[PDB]
Amino acid sequence: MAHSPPGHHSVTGRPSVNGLALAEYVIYRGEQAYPEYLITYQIMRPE
Amino acid sequence: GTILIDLSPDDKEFQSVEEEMQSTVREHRDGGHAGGIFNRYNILKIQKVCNKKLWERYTHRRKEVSEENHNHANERMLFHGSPFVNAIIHKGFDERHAYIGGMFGAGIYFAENSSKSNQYVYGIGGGTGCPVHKDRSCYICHRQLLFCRVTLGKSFLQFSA
Ligand SMILES: O=c1cc(-c2ccc(O)c(O)c2)oc2ccccc12
Ligand SMILES: [Zn+2]
Repeated sequence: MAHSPPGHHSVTGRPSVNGLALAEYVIYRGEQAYPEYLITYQIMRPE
Repeated sequence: GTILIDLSPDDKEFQSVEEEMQSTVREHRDGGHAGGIFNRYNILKIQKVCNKKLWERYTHRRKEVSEENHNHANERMLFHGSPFVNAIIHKGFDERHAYIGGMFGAGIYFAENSSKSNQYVYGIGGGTGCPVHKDRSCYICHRQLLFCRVTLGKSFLQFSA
């Protein structure tokens, strides 16, 4: 696993083309996230 | 140390998590190649993940970050999709869950869009789809995502497409 940029704790991937996309984020230490919900689902076939 | 508690569909928490799931579906630029073609989900079950040790590991790091950043953790609720969600809920995130080839370097990736994490459920790029039918767009087989609490601290802003 790499290091975060000197002076920073994470990276924010800001979308700069797809206007409908929300952000993505990267952490470099596994201790910076906690799994709160497990969601079981099917994708639904559009009608 | 992990237990899973089923939420009732009548519970406001089931309803707010279902809503974040359903409301952050977007179309993807791969036309559904990686994750399938759908506009909404059939939510079959929502379970709360409880593990004391993993929680304390999270809050410890959260405080260190906060104190390096004028008392601001910059905490978010974000999706994560993977074939290893059953390992993550038991052992936590670590370098085995890192996307070595990701755009922002070797780290662990999270999404605001549920449908972005859905693309990683059967592997990078959707792998070979469901185990039973080998279908990345399977409408029969049951899938699983994590909705996670994440500490960003001082985040390096990378503009990108
Ligand atoms: O949910 C994600 C999981 C993963 C992911 C990637 C590679 C892996 O080996 C993995 O276990 C998860 O990548 C993402 C990239 C952007 C936004 C969200 C994700
Ligand atoms: Zn299937």
